[PDB]
Amino acid sequence: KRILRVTFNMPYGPEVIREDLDVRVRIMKAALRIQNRATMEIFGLTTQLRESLLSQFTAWKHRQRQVGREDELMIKVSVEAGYSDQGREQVSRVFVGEVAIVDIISPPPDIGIRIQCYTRQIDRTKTIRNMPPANTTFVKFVEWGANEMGLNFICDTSYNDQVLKNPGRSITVASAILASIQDMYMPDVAAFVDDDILIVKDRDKVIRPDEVTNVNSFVGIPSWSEWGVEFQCLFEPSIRVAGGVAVESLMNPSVNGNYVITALEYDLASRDRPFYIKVMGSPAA
Amino acid sequence: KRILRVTFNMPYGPEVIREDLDVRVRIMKAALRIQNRATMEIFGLTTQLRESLLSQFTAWKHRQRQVGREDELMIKVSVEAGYSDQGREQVSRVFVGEVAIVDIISPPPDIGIRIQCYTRQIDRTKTIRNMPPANTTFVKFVEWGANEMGLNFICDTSYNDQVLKNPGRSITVASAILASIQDMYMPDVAAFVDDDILIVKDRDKVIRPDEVTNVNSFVGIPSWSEWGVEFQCLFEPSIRVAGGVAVESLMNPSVNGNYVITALEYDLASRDRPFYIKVMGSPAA
Amino acid sequence: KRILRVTFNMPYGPEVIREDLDVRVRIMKAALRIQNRATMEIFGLTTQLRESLLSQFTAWKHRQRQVGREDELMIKVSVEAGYSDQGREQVSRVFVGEVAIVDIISPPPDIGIRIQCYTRQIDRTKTIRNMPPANTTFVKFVEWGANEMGLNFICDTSYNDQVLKNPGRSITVASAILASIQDMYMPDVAAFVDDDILIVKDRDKVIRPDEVTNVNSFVGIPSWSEWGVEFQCLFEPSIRVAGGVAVESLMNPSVNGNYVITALEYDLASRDRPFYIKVMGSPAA
Amino acid sequence: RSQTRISTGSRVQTPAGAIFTVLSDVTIPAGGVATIDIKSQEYGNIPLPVGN
Amino acid sequence: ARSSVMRNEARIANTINPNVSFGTFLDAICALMGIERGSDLSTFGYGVQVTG
Amino acid sequence: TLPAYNSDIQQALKWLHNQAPGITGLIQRKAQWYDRFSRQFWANWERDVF
Amino acid sequence: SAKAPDRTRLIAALDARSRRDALDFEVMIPAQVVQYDRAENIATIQPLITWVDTEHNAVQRHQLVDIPVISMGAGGFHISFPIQQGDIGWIYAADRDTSQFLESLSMSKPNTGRIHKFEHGLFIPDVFRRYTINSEDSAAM
Amino acid sequence: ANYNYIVDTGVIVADTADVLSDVEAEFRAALGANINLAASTPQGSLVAAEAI
Amino acid sequence: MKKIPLTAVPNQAISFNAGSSYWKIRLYQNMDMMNADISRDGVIVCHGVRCFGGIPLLQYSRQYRPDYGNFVFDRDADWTLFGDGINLFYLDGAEFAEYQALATRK
Amino acid sequence: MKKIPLTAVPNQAISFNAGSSYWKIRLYQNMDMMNADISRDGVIVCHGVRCFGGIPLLQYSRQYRPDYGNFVFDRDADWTLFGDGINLFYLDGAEFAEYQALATRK
Amino acid sequence: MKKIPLTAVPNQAISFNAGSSYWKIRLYQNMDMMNADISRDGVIVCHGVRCFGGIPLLQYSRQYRPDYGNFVFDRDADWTLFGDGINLFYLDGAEFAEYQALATRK
Amino acid sequence: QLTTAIQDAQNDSATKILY
Amino acid sequence: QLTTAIQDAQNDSATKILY
Amino acid sequence: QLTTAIQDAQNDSATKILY
Repeated sequence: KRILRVTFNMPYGPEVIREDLDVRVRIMKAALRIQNRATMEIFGLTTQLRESLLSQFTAWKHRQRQVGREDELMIKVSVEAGYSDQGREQVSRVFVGEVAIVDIISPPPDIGIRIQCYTRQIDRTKTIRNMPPANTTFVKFVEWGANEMGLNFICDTSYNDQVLKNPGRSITVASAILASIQDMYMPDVAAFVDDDILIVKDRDKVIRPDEVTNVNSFVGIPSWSEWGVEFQCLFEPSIRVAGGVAVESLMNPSVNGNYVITALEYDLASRDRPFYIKVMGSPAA
Repeated sequence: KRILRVTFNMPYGPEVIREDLDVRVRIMKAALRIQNRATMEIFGLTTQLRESLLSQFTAWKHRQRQVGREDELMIKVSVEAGYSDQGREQVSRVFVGEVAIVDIISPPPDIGIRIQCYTRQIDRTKTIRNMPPANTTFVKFVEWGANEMGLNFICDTSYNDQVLKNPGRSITVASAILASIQDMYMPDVAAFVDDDILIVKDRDKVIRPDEVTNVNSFVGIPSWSEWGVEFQCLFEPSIRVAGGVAVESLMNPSVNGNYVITALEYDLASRDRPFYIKVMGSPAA
Repeated sequence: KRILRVTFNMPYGPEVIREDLDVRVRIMKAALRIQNRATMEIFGLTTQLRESLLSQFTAWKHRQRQVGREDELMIKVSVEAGYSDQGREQVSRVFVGEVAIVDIISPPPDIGIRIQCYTRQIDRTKTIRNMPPANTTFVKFVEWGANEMGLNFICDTSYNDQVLKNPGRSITVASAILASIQDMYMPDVAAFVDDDILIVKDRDKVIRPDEVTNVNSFVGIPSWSEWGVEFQCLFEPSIRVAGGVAVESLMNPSVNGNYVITALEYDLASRDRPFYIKVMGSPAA
Repeated sequence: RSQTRISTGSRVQTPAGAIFTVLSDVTIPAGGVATIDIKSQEYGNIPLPVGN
Repeated sequence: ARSSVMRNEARIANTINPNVSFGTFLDAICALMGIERGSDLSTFGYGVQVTG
Repeated sequence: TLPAYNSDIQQALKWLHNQAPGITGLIQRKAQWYDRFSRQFWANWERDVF
Repeated sequence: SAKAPDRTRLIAALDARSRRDALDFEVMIPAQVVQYDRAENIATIQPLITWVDTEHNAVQRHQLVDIPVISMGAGGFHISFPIQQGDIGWIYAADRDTSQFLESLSMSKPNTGRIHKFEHGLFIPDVFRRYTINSEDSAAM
Repeated sequence: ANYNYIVDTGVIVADTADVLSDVEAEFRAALGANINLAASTPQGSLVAAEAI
Repeated sequence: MKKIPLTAVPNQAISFNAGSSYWKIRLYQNMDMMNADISRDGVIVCHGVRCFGGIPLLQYSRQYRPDYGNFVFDRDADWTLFGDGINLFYLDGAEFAEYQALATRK
Repeated sequence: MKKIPLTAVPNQAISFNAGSSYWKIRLYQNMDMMNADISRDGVIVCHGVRCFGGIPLLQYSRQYRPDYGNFVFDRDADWTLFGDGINLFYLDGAEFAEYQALATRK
Repeated sequence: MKKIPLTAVPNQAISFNAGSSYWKIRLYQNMDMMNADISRDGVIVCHGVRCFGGIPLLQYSRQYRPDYGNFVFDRDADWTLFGDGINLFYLDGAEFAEYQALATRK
Repeated sequence: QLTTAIQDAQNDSATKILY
Repeated sequence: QLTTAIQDAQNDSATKILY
Repeated sequence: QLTTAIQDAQNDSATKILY
């Protein structure tokens, strides 16, 4: 009994699209600069709901007009998925971001929309309000970037106490901040934004070491990869990105060990078979 | 009765490939610097027709030989499509361009070629014969580019009387002229080439205000999009690129209004179901 | 009776995977700077074989560790394909390269791996041990590049006696050598690496005038292209890259002639229908 | 002149101070401003009264 | 509707005589006597330029 | 050009209004007025132009 | 900053990617000096070419600090000018981070991965037309 | 309603589909927003008369 | 001298690029005659031009210099014989001036 | 002078970009009248404004000033006749000033 | 005041970002009481804190110092009434100081 | 999918600053 | 079909090799 | 398919020097 909700944020309020409507969310997240994506195929829309949603989702009013100083320029939508049995719920949060693309995939008799949301699509920000530090340490540049983007930060790396001269004075917008933080020191320590938290950590270290996820049931088989172990699983509302995993396989006994998560491929369909999440993991140090 | 013709231009003359042969033309046009594309799969070619066409289509005689000073270097082919009933024809023109690629997709017993043409594939032109202006206005640079390319021009923009110091003396060939005109002033005013007419205008303005196309019948449903309205229709020989459209929908009442065209996707199959044109449109100002 | 072998090279030795297991090798070689690639789908792997192979294939021990000074950093694998009837074999060599990526395509009850091998993936070389010539001719720079890469060379071109100033002092690694030899003089003379032999020749010349391959049997039809003749064939263990072909067709009588090879499309499936090689060829001079 | 002093500007006292500047401070052309400070560690400290 | 019809008919009947006509209607009265409408052009030439 | 033009005003009188007073009366009087104020007007105005 | 028929053909996204990758490729622009000291030859610099947004507004670039200033010297025979705040010139960009090279003046690694940014570069002074040449010195250095 | 079919560049005459739609809409606004303008009805007969 | 394709329908509108201009003629059957609405480059040039054989459409000099051209019917306009029997021809400036010179001495 | 598209439902909210501003009017049946809540550019201008024919919605100066426009009902508001019979029109600064000048001598 | 939601289970562990810190509270039924193990930013702060109504979980100063907050049970903890009837609330620094000042003069 | 990849490619090339 | 898009991301090659 | 081409594009951009 999968329970999947797509919650928009609109001037009227939140209009939650439940799992009764045919919905299909393909989220793909990674420990990269690039904004994590979520494609949303939603069918069964009424005329009123289509008017209330698609008309608000637009790329105008910031190009041929002005109507922009803060948020409400583009609609922010979150995704809450999970399971529910015996009356209890498991609705976690799996994506927060603003819509960028909107098309239609299925014509009548089932008018189904397909939107494309991206995390931190508010690169329509205020062109960097506070100037970046002139000479400062890496953790301090990270703190400035987090404060500029408005997100709380988790910075855990061994490169924090390294000074930089002009760390990002060429930055043009807030989104480019993450690009700069990713650009400097990129063999291991890659920074990203997971939902509302900006994470800057080494690629071989776990963000929350006490939050290891012991994994014993898999769909298919936990197989090797040129980096670590890769495996698909049924939706567990406790697996984030950059988290620690404690794979204990049966089919492949050599893949057992502790791994950190680098990528994540959510594929959630209320009215269809795919309700999986795919994990790319690398050896954890 | 759909009537679709592919008319080549070769030294012998025009050899019209009619709709009796299995022809499938996918044309994709847009208001960009990019050359609009036409992929046409033609089956039922005789040996003689294959030798008369494919042998002429080549990328040699301009790389390992000379045989070149003007046209006849590459075969220019036009596409004329439409409907016909009660004896009256509706054959308009939907593409003019030179072939670039030749292949076969379907092996025997149906030897069917697949050839790829782009508009203005004469980019290996006379390496800019007339020098670009030293200091001039945008309209006059556009006129110089149109004169160099040999195409008549439609320049309708509010940036015409803006002087440019030094407009495009880094241009190497005739094709890069369009890329340059596109490069300067590119929030809205994007220049393109439709058939043999070079259009330079603002993106929110129509080439011919008196030539709005009232649309009432669609295939599927006219849906919203990021910019404007997107919709598919049966082939109407009155819809061009960047033309004005007057969408009047039934399923979606909110998409009614006047739109300009940005992208066009012709898919014409004489002996198959797809005979539609897909229109991307944005609000018209 | 197709006979296909995938022969790895590991510390234990060569572990040949025969054609009894479901194997599917898709190779694409060409006369460019890019490394020719082979995708390998192998099913029916036992637990011990998976442990022996996938654990050896890794991208670690050279980024978060050291364990590298020479080969054995990554496993080198060759491919020997051919036919066999009446007791005689025809096993040639069709690919030699090192793995880079490993994934799983088919979940249980058939755990099937899919590895990705690239030719000359040992670019993790001694960062150019020997300095390039300061001033030198093209042939001698090619000889230096071949010596640095450790491969024997075939330099047959009309540009050999042309001097260069600083021929590749920005080169960082061994792989960039081929990119540089390709970069200079790129109207015709494109250098490439076929297996363990570095070939630098004009595009319209055959490496081997005496090794022309008379072809009379084709799968489908020998067709024209924008460059030359394109045709598919059953696996013949005598067709290399840049070799000479003597096409003698029946369906298309005017494609007959002598051609040189530019590309190659091996698709070998022991337990499936596709066992063909596709040849792109251009007119030979 | 016309300098913006840096957030968490590090300064060390002679007993290994390691003090960060709290406020985002921009100086003045006159040649003197005031900064708030916080010690790198939660420990008890007593800085020297002279600029170090 | 009838007032509009009478007004339009009165305008068209009045256009036959000048001083109450306008474009493409007084045009007709001029063309009756061959008074030519007098086309649109412009042209200069024979200029000189002092330069470097 | 050639294939007739009708334009009879009374064309808007169906078979239903065969014995009707009203609809028939209104259409007949409207036709008489449009005749007197268009066809007669243009006839005597062309006589004027002559 | 985008166009509607992008996201339809692959080459549309590809050339948009090329444009955005070449827009961040900082090489050289005119610039002005806000601070300078002749003892260390490093100057705080404000670039003189604005960024422009969608609404057609100029957002001023950020001041760049500790940019080395050229001196055109060899064998110790350098040339100096009274670099004061307000003079204009041209600022360049380094292929890699030269912050670690600046303090050492020797063979050093790039401190960070920032490639082709105006954060690290030079400033060559240039007076442009702001001078007067006597008629007696027509053909004369 | 009737616009100005006289204008200055000669008489601009529209098609009978357009004039019939105009008279239909005018009758609809005058008599009732949901009156049936069928050609067999008295109102439809009046509309057709005012369209000819 | 360019022949303009026609279609045997009562009312039609043809738009084309001829003589470095974007012409659009709407030909309609008005009672027992034909009239044409001519618009060049979007801006409308004339309304209700009664169509005759040999007689120029743009009748007034302001509508046809500098060398804008003109449209001529070979015969009196009749949409029943359009395409097969009655053709409309476009003349550029020089050819229309020569036609004027020939037709003004008859 | 722009009519606003309305729907014949009792309580609704319509938001639109008119007069270089982002207006939003929520119309609801309150007892036996219509009330309207008006919000411009996010901030809420007024709540519970009675809807009357001819009387402007934004009554006080502090709201329709400056040149922001106003909204006028042709007749007394009634959601049953919305879209057919009763319309709401938007006036910019000049049009509303002229409406005020006319309406103050009545 | 931030209401931490609870699930009617004997043993559970809730991890959340509250008050600029990464808290993790493991609540478990121990004998006839509830105990809680609280960790902040990964490191463990306290184990086996006996949970009582109104009375803060982090009891001594260095754990809720500075302005880190504290957790308060409105009633005596009981997992059978978790979510409906009993809730756990988080207070930031100033609010916990105000609560302490209120509760020290009762 | 081709279309989703194309749209993702288009996304990261849109910031406010035209040039 | 990604093959047509591949064939389209090759047209950017004029007579200038510049080289 | 296209994932193979994606993997190829990624492998192109791996060399032995970080900068």
